[PDB]
Amino acid sequence: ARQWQPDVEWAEQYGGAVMYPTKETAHWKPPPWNDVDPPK
Amino acid sequence: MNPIILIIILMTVMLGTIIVMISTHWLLIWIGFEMNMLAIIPIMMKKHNPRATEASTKYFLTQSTASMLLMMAIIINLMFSGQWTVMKLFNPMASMLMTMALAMKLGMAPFHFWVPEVTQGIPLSSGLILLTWQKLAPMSVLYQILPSINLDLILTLSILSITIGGWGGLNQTQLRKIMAYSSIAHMGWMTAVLLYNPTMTLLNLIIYIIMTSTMFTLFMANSTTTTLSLSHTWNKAPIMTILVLITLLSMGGLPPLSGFMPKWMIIQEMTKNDSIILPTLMAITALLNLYFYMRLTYSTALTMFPSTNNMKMKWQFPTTKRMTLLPTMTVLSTMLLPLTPILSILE
Amino acid sequence: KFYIQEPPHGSPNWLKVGLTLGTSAFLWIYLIKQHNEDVLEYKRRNGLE
Amino acid sequence: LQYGPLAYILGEKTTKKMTENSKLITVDGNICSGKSKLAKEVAEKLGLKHFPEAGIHYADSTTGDGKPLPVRFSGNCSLEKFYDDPKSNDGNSYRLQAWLYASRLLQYADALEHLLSTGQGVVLERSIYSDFVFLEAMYRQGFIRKQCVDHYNQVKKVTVCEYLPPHVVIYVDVPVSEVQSRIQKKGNPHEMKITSAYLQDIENVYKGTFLPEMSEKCEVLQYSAWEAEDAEKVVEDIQYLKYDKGPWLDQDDRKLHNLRMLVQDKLEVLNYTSIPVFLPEVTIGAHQSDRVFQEFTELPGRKYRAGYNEDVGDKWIWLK
Amino acid sequence: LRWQEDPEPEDENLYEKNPDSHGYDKDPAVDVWNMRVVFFFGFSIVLVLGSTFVAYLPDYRMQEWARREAERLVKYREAHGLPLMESNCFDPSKIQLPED
Amino acid sequence: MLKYIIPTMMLMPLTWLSKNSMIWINTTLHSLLISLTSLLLLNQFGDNSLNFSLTFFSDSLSTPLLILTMWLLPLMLMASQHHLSKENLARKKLFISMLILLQLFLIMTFTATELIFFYIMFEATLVPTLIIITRWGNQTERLNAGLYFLFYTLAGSLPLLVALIYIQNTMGSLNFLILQYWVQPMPNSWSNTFMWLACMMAFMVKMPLYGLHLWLPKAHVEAPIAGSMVLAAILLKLGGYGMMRITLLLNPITDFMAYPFIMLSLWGMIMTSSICLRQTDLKSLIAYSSVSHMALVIVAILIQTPWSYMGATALMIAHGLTSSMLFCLANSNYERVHSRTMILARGLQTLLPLMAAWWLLASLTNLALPPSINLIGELFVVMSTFSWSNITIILMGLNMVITALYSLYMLITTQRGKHTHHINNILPSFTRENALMSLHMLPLLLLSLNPKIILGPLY
Amino acid sequence: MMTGRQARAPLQFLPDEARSLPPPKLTDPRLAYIGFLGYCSGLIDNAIRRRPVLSAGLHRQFLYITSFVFVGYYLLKRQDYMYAVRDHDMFSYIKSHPEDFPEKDKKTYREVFEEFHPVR
Ligand SMILES: CCCCCCCCCCCCCCCCCC(=O)OC[C@H](COP(=O)([O-])OC[C@H](O)COP(=O)([O-])OC[C@H](COC(=O)CCCCCCCCCCCCCCCCC)OC(=O)CCCCCCCCCCCCCCCCC)OC(=O)CCCCCCCCCCCCCCCCC
Ligand SMILES: CCCCCCCCCCCCCCCCCC(=O)OC[C@H](COP(=O)([O-])OCC[N+](C)(C)C)OC(=O)CCCCCCCCCCCCCCCCC
Ligand SMILES: CCCCCCCCCCCCCCCCCC(=O)OC[C@H](COP(=O)([O-])OCC[N+](C)(C)C)OC(=O)CCCCCCCCCCCCCCCCC
Ligand SMILES: CCCCCCCCCCCCCCCCCC(=O)OC[C@H](COP(=O)(O)OCCN)OC(=O)CCCCCCCCCCCCCCCCC
Ligand SMILES: Nc1ncnc2c1ncn2[C@@H]1O[C@H](COP(=O)(O)O)[C@@H](O)[C@H]1O
Repeated sequence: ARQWQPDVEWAEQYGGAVMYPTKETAHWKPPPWNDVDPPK
Repeated sequence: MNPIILIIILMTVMLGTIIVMISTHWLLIWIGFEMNMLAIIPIMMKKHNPRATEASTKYFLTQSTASMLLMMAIIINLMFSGQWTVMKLFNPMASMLMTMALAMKLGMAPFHFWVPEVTQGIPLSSGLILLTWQKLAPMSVLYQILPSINLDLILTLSILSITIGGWGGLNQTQLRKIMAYSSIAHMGWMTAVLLYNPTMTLLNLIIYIIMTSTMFTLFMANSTTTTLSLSHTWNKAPIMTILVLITLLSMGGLPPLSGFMPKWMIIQEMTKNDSIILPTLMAITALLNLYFYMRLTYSTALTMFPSTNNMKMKWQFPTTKRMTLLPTMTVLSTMLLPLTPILSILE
Repeated sequence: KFYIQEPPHGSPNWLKVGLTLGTSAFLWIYLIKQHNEDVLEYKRRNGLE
Repeated sequence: LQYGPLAYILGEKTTKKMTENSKLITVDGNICSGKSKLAKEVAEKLGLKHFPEAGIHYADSTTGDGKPLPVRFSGNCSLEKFYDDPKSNDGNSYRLQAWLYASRLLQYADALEHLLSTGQGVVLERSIYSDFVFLEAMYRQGFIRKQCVDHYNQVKKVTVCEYLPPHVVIYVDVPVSEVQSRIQKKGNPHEMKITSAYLQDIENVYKGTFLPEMSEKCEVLQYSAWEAEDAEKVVEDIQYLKYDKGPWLDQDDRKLHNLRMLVQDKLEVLNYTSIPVFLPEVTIGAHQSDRVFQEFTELPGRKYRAGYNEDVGDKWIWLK
Repeated sequence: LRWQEDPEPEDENLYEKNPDSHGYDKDPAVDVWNMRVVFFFGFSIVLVLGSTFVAYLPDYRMQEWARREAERLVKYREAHGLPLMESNCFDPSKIQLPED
Repeated sequence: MLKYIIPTMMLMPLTWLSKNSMIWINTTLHSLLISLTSLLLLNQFGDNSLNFSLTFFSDSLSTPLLILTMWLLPLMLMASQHHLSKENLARKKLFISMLILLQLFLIMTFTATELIFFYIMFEATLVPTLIIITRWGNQTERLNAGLYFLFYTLAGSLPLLVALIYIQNTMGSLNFLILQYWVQPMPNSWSNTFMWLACMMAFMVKMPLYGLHLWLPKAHVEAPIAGSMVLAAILLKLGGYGMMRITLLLNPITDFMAYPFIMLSLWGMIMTSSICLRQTDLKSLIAYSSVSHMALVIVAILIQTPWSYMGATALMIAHGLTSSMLFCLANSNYERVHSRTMILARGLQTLLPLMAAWWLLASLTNLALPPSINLIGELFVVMSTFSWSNITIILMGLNMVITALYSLYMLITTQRGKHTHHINNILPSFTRENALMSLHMLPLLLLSLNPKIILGPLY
Repeated sequence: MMTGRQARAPLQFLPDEARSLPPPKLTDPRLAYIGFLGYCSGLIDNAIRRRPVLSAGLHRQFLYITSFVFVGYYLLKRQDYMYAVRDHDMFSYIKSHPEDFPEKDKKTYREVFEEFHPVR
């Protein structure tokens, strides 16, 4: 009855490394938050 | 970084761009590009993480290859003309090599393969320096050699840049890669009007630098590097959602906004020269840029994505950031279209 | 007294207010002087007096 | 503003005031270790500034009038409902833990800001380096999920890497039976519902994970219950330390300048506490966030910036 | 319990807390004055004075004039033996045709 | 026209400097004053348009669209103040500002003497409309509605920009007053064929054409009520206004290039009307009726006879009032049952009798009951298309059957039959709602007394 | 286009011949719009720093307005100069090349034959 605003199911579409995940772009995890990688 | 060293390195980046802009000799153009690259590499490695080192390596390799092709074009001009004046080139081979070199330095497609990588790897401030200030020296040299630029080459580079920069940003959720494919499409727009009216090239460059500086200043003021973190801005500073709304609708080329100003004028100069198909394809292909801009406005301004609990702490703290010229650039990037005949000052 | 800490903007920075008003007054008087000089030079170069 | 790169250029080096009194000291211990006076006692011997332990309302105490805001504006959580219903459906446990981690991050930023601006050392109680032991005790007791631990580890991984450890970490050995005796003598009816296994897990993550990884990057001082009653012995052991471990020794003016430029900006400190990881304990939906944000704006002294509020008595707004 | 959320509120009735409601605002004084504003500047000003304005338009697009002028011109060319209208709009003397 | 642009602009401080309870009253009052002032545009002459300046003029085509535009704004403010009652004050002022800015763009879209200023205002009307639909819409599909609304429009209009700049470079001016006297015949060539398509497809999208109409039943049902009223009442008529301006330049190629676009309309008004026989959603039924009625305006512009233009402009004004009233009535049920399903709430003449009288009058003006200006426009289009081809009366007359068969079906499904037992929040009609219905219907009925002011530049 | 004009006198924002032109009025609506841009910048500046938008920083809003009017006055001077240069070079090129611009003999519509295309 109120206005629709996006939920977690809608908002997790924009959280991947890409927007349209294909077979090649499937192992791509999103980058780190401070963009700093472990030193390995 | 030590701030004296940061001041000296940024003044050296500026000095390299100015040495390209003011000099009448080809060796000094090349020295200015070398100084610009050499000084901007520590701006990219300001944070010392592997992504900045990777971005700096890719940027060094692309810009060094471009500067090699630039100096070969300069030496072939020296052979076929016996002189060094920065003007038209006296050989189509040197013209092709210098157009390739400047297209690599701009990151125009199909040499575009470094701009999303390098732009994602580096911070937002150095990404702003990359996408705005580094688009001034090759556009100077392109403004100076346009009697010798091959028409088919610069138009192929331009429309290929517009198409690839349109399709690239649709698959992105990272804001820096969005701004990088936006850069590719806009450099295609600038170089397509280069041989017809280079005043429109300078107009598109200035309006683009205003809008891109607005968007990076909004990203830095909100501390957002992804789409999904930009989507929390309504719960923290809701005026910033309005500013990114008006600036992203401006960057898509929508009237009555100032980002409609270059595009229209470019079409206005390409239909005079009996080219109807090419600015039509360019305008229709700019709808892809508009589509991922509209995606960012949906996630940020027009809807309200769910936030977290810890945002309640950030309600109690204001921004102490230097949002330098952000209201000025926000006004200039949105409300400048009634001042459209100001472009005559760029003649 | 309300705030538990003294804010950075509790008192107006009177040096910065003085610089702001002085700069704005200088730009207005220089603009009006420039415009009067420009209309006088137009009327001199075209004899429209 | 007050500090920036121009102040660093014009001579304000932050090791010109770094004296031997500039020691960041964090006192740790179990739930009723009796450290709560001990830290203050250290702060009345060494001449240091005591910060109390960050509750839910520490950010309320640093901003505005300093009074605690209502809990729907700060926290959206309760320690007493965690003591009553730890396995609750609304996810109060990890929501309380995430808010307390953000509050301790803010307190540690305030501590480093005082230490690097004034040169006076700060005595903290349970800093961010010791906040994870309550998370791990809650996870061993099954109060939270593994996704909550992963969210905490991501936030900690991207926030604690930019800070320094304390110079001195003081730990107080109090056994579980003595903790329970002091809880029963405390009189708090919610705090008496703490299980024995939760206290034992706090002590285990202390002695097995916290102190063996902090003994390399700072100097532990592990006391028992009776010898922590005498503050003179503890301060005498502090004053005769040989500060040689940890990354405080290789800190020049430039690194501490970069740290001070990070630390004084509180929205950059709290930048990664609200990462877009949609976890049901901490994700507040759109309409509730809009409602609580618009109710927060209507509070006195919260509608504008901290010197621009006519309803609390700010004058000369038209010249600010 | 996914995405912590305010429950969806009930449908509020303006007649319960105000049985004299006009439907404009929950404040009854604002409601009655919004009703008076809508009815006065909507019906007493736009509709009544607008219908009076459109009813007395000064010869809208000259359609009365065009009749009255026609009542002159027919009366000029009935009496002088002229036809009431020529098939040519313009004088055929002042038109050069393309030769053939 | 600067006596109308500046009051519309001054509605921005009037909505942003008001008290927190007076912002609907002040904007309604002063927009009703602007609507009363809009009648000074009726200084029209039988030979010359009312030419104010180098920038703005108003003939007898733009004048009814302007009076309808400046009249629609208080009506949108009355419709929109109920479902934005719990709204934040700042977002409430932003919504009122988008309506004010949209009115400001429309009233100098219709008066733009020069065609690229017409293009800039014509495509500037997207952004407040886009923000209204995608921000103050109700459901999930308002974002897809905004995307379809934006990208059919710009796909149609970005060739229009290139075509107008071609006319600017070839003729020398896009002044419509100069182009009445410097118009050259556009010959038969492929260059002139795609010239015609670039000049027409933008307006074919915004009318909408059948086949390109797919943006509209998404953009009408997902908009809020002020958005639905402005898309129904005005924003479809930008296409008709632009066609009636731009077909001056497109002769004589139109006489063989309008053939595919008449068929698509003459069959498409059969199809969309047929769609209205089976629509479960009431607001979608009103949307497909809007497509069905604007197909006649497309036919009437493309056959370009005088009776067709007179019927098309009368039909545009009449359909604007009627469809705006129909969306307001559908909103009056949606504010009580909170669902747009037409079979949900039935028998509503037993519960809301006066509102059922408003439903009856709006349904009669939908089915073109004489002597309403709906029937005047409908009838004159049918006359001119019988002059075009005598067989078209079949496709006309069959449509006038089906237009009745959903106008009364909507009346019988919503208002008649046995009422729904399990729905009991059916409140009596508010004075705001009955005032809104009367401010739609009473001008629509008074225009039957004097239709000559809504019959275009060639009455 | 006009790049060879401003090459004998380089980096002159306003040349000497630009003083032979009437300057923009201070009530120029273009200049009033640039001042309105300055006021909108002042409002956005008070908005993003969460000041009261109309009341706080009237000196700062006034320096925004003053700075935009001051820059925009010279920008309008250079704009009007460059369009006057465009027209001067146009007219001098038409005058110096009469063979490229023949005087057209505008025939009246009694000799001009246009094909009538009936709309029926
Ligand atoms: C410039 C000055 C002009 C002055 C004259 C006015 C000119 C026309 C203006 C509009 C007239 C109609 C307005 C009333 C209907 C709407 C309200 C309503 O529900 O009424 C029921 C209600 C009485 O019912 P109730 O028992 O109290 O309770 C209601 C029931 O619960 C529930 O109600 P119900 O079920 O009992 O009633 C439903 C029933 C349903 O009955 C029908 O639908 C059957 C009638 C229509 C079909 C058959 C006739 C077709 C046309 C032929 C007649 C016209 C041409 C004749 C000329 C010769 C041949 C060419 O409605 C009627 O009988 C209404 C009679 C009038 C119908 C007019 C045609 C509307 C049909 C759709 C369009 C048709 C083509 C356009 C016609 C345009 C005429 C100008 O009426 C009122 O309370 C009247 C209030 C005041 C109305 C003022 C109207 C004028 C306002 C203009 C203001 C500005 C100018 C100043 C002049 C002011 C004059 C006083
Ligand atoms: C315009 C485009 C936008 C559309 C929306 C507009 C919204 C803004 C609204 C502004 C105000 C309204 C504008 C339109 C005004 C229309 C009215 C108008 O001007 O009329 C002029 C016409 C003018 O008639 P006229 O043109 O023949 O008069 C000659 C002109 N004068 C007056 C100068 C000599 O008014 C009338 O016809 C009035 C006649 C008398 C009143 C009505 C009598 C009939 C009533 C019923 C009698 C019985 C019939 C059978 C009934 C059976 C039951 C149903
Ligand atoms: C809404 C969805 C469908 C959209 C359809 C839009 C209209 C369809 C046709 C558009 C054509 C492009 C604009 C034409 C402008 C004509 C200007 C002019 O005078 O041209 C003469 C000129 C002729 O050249 P000239 O006139 O300069 O030459 C000098 C004169 N002569 C000929 C004597 C030498 O035409 C052209 O140059 C090309 C015209 C055709 C263009 C073909 C490319 C575009 C193909 C169609 C694209 C349609 C939209 C695609 C997007 C769909 C959705 C994603
Ligand atoms: C045809 C040739 C035309 C030549 C025109 C030349 C005009 C001037 C130069 C314009 C070129 C682009 C300028 C911007 C380059 C980037 C500057 C930059 O990155 O500065 C760093 C700084 C970072 O901010 P901070 O938050 O402190 O950083 C945290 C740690 N990094 O700050 C920032 O990142 C904030 C942004 C500061 C600069 C933005 C404002 C200047 C450019 C916008 C247009 C201004 C209008 C006047 C000029 C118009 C033409 C561009
Ligand atoms: N991260 C945490 N999670 C749950 N409770 C905590 C946390 N940190 C501190 N506390 C509580 O804070 C109180 C500290 O005890 P005291 O020594 O009296 O300050 C005890 O009730 C602890 O359980």
